[PDB]
Amino acid sequence: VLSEGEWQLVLHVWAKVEADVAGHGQDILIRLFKSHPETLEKFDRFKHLKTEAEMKASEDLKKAGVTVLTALGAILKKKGHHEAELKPLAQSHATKHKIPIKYLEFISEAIIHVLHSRHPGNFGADAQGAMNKALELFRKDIAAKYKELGYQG
Ligand code: HEM
Repeated sequence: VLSEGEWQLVLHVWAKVEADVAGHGQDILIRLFKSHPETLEKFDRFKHLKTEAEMKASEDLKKAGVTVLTALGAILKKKGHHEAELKPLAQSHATKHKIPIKYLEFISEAIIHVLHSRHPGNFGADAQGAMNKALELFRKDIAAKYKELGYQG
């Protein structure tokens, strides 16, 4: 369980993501795909992209990033009270997309990596720790819902 002070560190760096969610989503998805190329395979619409330049130029990739980060932002703003938001997400990701927990770990790593690069002003050590706690809570609660849904994840 996060403290309120921990949540405020998370929310202060999220406010900067929100200056330009599309740009942040491009950087985060591209880092994911570069670090763990197998994750790209899950995205049928743009799994054929070969290079970072292609990825940067992809409107479909850009929209996915916006979708992902906006949904994450809504979860973070709940400050752990995210049961409603996680239901549909867990169901789709378990049953339609088939996203394992290890791939959620990989995107969490990409989010931290990009925030650390972009936002040294709001992503020092305490803030990074708070964001890791928030992302760990997200993954723990999604993993519990995957189990309810029948998915080993
Ligand atoms: C912070 C973690 C994540 C969040 C908040 C997030 C959220 C979303 C949302 C809101 C959608 C659209 C609605 C839906 O289908 O449920 C979506 C679709 C999708 N997600 Fe995620 N997701 C996350 C991580 C991932 C990861 C790591 C992958 C793959 C490695 C992934 C693969 C996809 C795919 C393939 C789609 C469908 C794209 C399409 O048809 O346009 N998700 N996700």
